[PDB]
Amino acid sequence: SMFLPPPECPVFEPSWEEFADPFAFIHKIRPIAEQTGICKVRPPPDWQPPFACDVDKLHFTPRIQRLNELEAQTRVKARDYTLRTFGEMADAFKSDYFNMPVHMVPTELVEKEFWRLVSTIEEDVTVEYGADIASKEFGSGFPVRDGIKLSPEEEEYLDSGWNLNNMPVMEQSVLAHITADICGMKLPWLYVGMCFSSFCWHIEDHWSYSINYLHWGEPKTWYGVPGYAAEQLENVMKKLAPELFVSQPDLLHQLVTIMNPNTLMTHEVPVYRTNQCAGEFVITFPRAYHSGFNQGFNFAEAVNFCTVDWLPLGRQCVEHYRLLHRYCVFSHDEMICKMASKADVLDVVVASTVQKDMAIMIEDEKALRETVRKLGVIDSERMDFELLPDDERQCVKCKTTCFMSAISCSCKPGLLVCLHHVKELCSCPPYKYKLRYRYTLDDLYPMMNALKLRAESY
Ligand SMILES: O=c1[nH]cnc2c(-n3cc(CCN4CCC(c5cccc(Cl)c5)CC4)cn3)nccc12
Ligand SMILES: O=c1[nH]cnc2c(-n3cc(CCN4CCC(c5cccc(Cl)c5)CC4)cn3)nccc12
Ligand SMILES: [Mn+2]
Ligand SMILES: [Mn+2]
Ligand SMILES: [Mn+2]
Ligand SMILES: [Zn+2]
Ligand SMILES: [Zn+2]
Repeated sequence: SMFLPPPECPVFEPSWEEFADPFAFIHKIRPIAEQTGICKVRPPPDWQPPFACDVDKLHFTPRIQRLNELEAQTRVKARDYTLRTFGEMADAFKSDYFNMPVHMVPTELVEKEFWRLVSTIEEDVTVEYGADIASKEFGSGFPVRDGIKLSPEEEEYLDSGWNLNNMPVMEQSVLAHITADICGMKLPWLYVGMCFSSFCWHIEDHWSYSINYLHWGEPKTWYGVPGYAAEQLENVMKKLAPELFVSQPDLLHQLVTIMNPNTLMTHEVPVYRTNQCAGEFVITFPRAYHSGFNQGFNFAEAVNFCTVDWLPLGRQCVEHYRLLHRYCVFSHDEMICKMASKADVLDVVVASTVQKDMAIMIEDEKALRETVRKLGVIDSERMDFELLPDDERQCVKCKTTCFMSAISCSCKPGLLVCLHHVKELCSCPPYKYKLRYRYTLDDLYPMMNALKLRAESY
């Protein structure tokens, strides 16, 4: 067995003034951190949120994990455990595996042992992970307002930007304005780990950022790849594991896997590592691949978020989903138009950035409408796309969530195609088709002008 650890990722130690605004600090570290994919943030010494819970009243059913490299795994995904009974099982496993007290096992050893065990055929080691536990039922690790009584120690951490319940609903997040209950992007998720439990190589939905906090326990080991090397990583994984790249029926059937970072390093892909300890944050940047495993019994909380910097990458992602025939979590254009309709109450920096993305959207929509008119589609009718459930407004060909416009025919009731796939609906001549649209070009230009007036306000 031979493992050459990847170089360390950047570690930041902000002052109270720097820490005060999470969004201003993330923008400042961005030129360094986006070159490594992941980064670590150590909060000021005196920032210590209170973690308190009853281990007997907290229940969950965990996922069973087979530890095999390049073996296909489902992204979404056995008995019931309390936080106490899971902890007893987790501690007994680690101490019996090494024949040592749980806290005396070196981190370098657990790391090299993890990579040996995933590559050995004759080893059939299985573990359990309390993964993707919803904060709605289980409750957040951070303080939340309840009508229970909270203590002054919990009061100071209720309104903090670093309390992961607040981060998505702040005015600097663009996901905050989305009316639809997406669930898996504005709400925090909880992770109860044990030795060797792991997360496979992946990127976030819509190429969003992520922020992870380790509340307590043994460290979490991470591997990260910068956003610029994403397609380079994917090509390496297509040659060595082609079975993972096949077309899937929906979002629930996403195929992911465990792969040694030294294999990526050999193929000239940049990889960085970190050991995240209790009380530390890890931030993942847009389109940054990441994977990892737990050193022992621990408790973590995580959430996705989108800044103004992300907006052009978000549009590029939806275009990439269309080429791959992959489902969207939400409509990017619907989010843009929702913010434009609330221009008078938006943050000035936000209004300025939304205005620039909207200008691109309008020019692309104008070109697409001219092309479908030249194909012989003459009839048209306005349609309120936001009222339809998502599974009722997807392109038959590319599976994109339609908002701005779509094509329908009376011969196929309920079916739709996006303006890129007009020839994929039916065998009828295009004069039988109808163009369904949310807004005319005349409705769109004053919406963008409202954003300009708000952005020019000083
Ligand atoms: O398309 C590209 N876009 C951007 N960069 C490209 C690139 N290079 C990137 C670098 C930076 C390497 N450097 C290594 C150390 C690291 C660091 C670690 C830990 C702490 C700190 Cl403070 C910093 C910070 C990134 C050098 N070249 N090579 C090829 C292609 C691209
Ligand atoms: O320590 C880690 N442990 C585990 N995972 C990590 C991870 N990521 C995990 C995800 C997936 C998040 N998932 C999205 C879908 C959502 C859902 C909604 C509605 C129905 C269902 Cl069934 C599921 C449930 C949460 C993305 N990253 N990134 C980093 C670290 C870790
Ligand atoms: Mn094995
Ligand atoms: Mn992730
Ligand atoms: Mn468009
Ligand atoms: Zn389409
Ligand atoms: Zn038809």
